[PDB]
Amino acid sequence: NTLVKQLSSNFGAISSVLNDILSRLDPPEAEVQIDRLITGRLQSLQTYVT
Amino acid sequence: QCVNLTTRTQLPPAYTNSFTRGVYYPDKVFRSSVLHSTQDLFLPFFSNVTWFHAIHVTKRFDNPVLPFNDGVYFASTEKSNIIRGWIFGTTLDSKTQSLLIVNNATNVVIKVCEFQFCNDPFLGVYYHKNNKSWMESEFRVYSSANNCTFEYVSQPFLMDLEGKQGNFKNLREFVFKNIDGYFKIYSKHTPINLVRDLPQGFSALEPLVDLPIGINITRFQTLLALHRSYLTPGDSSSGWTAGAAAYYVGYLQPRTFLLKYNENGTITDAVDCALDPLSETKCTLKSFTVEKGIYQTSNFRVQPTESIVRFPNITNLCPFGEVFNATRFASVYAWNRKRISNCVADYSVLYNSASFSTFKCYGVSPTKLNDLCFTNVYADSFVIRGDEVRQIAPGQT
Amino acid sequence: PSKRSFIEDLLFNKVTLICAQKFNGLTV
Amino acid sequence: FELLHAPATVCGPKKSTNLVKNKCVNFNFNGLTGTGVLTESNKKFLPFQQFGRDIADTTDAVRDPQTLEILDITPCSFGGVSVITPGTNTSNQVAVLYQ
Amino acid sequence: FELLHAPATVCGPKKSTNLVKNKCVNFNFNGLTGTGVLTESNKKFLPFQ
Repeated sequence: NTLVKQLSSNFGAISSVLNDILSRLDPPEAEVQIDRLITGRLQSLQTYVT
Repeated sequence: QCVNLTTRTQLPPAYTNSFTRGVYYPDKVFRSSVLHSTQDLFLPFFSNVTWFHAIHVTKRFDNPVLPFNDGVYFASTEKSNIIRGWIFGTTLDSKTQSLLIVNNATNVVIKVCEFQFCNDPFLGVYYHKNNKSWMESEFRVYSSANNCTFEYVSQPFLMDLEGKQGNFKNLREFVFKNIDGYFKIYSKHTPINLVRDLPQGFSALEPLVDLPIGINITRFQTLLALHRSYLTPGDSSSGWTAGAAAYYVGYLQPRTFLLKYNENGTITDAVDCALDPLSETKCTLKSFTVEKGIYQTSNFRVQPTESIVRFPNITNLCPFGEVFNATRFASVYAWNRKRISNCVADYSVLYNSASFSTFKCYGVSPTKLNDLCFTNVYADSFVIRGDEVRQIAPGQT
Repeated sequence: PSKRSFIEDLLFNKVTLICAQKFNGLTV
Repeated sequence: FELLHAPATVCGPKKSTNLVKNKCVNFNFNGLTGTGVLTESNKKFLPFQQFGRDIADTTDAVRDPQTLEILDITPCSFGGVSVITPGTNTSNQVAVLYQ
Repeated sequence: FELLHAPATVCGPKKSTNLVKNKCVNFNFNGLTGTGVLTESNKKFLPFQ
């Protein structure tokens, strides 16, 4: 249940849905928002396996 | 212009199959006793390509215009080097930068000019009786040259270019690619001895010479040669002989192959990574020897087929006459609130009536406004001094 | 009807979202 | 303007297509896109409510703003690939096994 | 002097120095810039790599 709640957190962004950011920000400018969602999930996955 | 060849019978081409062909060196790094795989254009194994026949020994001579894509695997089995040169370009009418690489019997003329290509360009040699030698006499490639950007002359050599009877003896495989303007050439010779089909042996293409140019190749055409012996009058209607010649046309695909390097550093084996379920195991484990056991690969995801669009029907329109381009707005301290709702609002129709100066959308792209719906749109019309433009911004104070 | 005894059936009742978690990568 | 805070009533210049069921095609309701199978519904929904979240915080049922019909959302991405081979020394055949 | 988007083929000569080994210094052999001791080898490479 901990990994499920990680999909709703923004981790310092504006949206937690990958289908929502692409429909509002251009690719050359949305790279700063997608990286925050990928980095925020790598810590939860690394901690879960640990 | 050139002459119009008559009595040309059209025959439906066949479809052959490649057997472990289209493997070259993706990088210039020497490897030995180590498996490596990168991302480069190669030819998939067991692929169906179009085989064009031009056997005349009849009356078969066709040279269509094929478009240049990502990697062109060209291979032909000539009985005595029948295929001469090739042409490259877009419109082929002395308008852009056309690439003319012709392989003659004395020098390989490689010039990058603006040649005027005719209708059906071809080559024609004559065979005399006193001296008995195949010399070039009918040159129908271009009419004149105007501007040029690159010129290269190869080393002088000795070649007769025979055109008598026999079977296939030589095999020259060329890989025409154009990545970021660089035109790479991969030539390799392989002695063969057959009459048709294609050898199923493994070969490795070696690079010839790289031309650091910057042209746009769109379409290409393979030029052949004709044989004018003493038995034929030599006319360009019925006294021409194309000879037993055939060329293969193959397009490279962005695939990944597992290159194998022995103690000498030569590629002698290649296994695909996305073709057969058995071939995906050796590429995943990075080992040609697979033991007994269960292994996991990728996942099974079903791709969608259609895409429906669902939006409520609105038969209204937002009044853009009183909001944009009016005659007088409110002040900076007493701004008027405009309620824009229950209407269709579009940003593209705001350029035919007025011209905007600084049109910037913060937090959302201007081209992504129609995809996402709007909720509670409020317009704040106010006229301020030009010195306050740099201050009104979500990030400036 | 099963290949278990009465003691094994009593201990099974003492120790007591299926497809929703599998839609993210949680494969059991 | 706000983003995703009230029933759709403004939006922009966008048309509409037909509705297909029992298919895993891409949908687009209230601007929010997604991918899933749209079938029948048997739950209860209030007239002033549009979206809906479960325990995983995912839109499982969105109301059609065109016909006011509740359609469930279920993606078909549910499977796996697993190849089992006895070995290259014996034969040259495998066994495609799905998860 | 006019520069466009095409790859320029007219640059300029580069001053080449000498070759010294038996030391752990820095060297640059066409693109690759490594720092190590240059020793003799018995294997050969390819005439295009």
